[PDB]
Amino acid sequence: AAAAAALAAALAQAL
Repeated sequence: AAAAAALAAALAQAL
């Protein structure tokens, strides 16, 4: 879960 969420947000920001 922790990692999944980290990535979800990382990508949202990167956009």
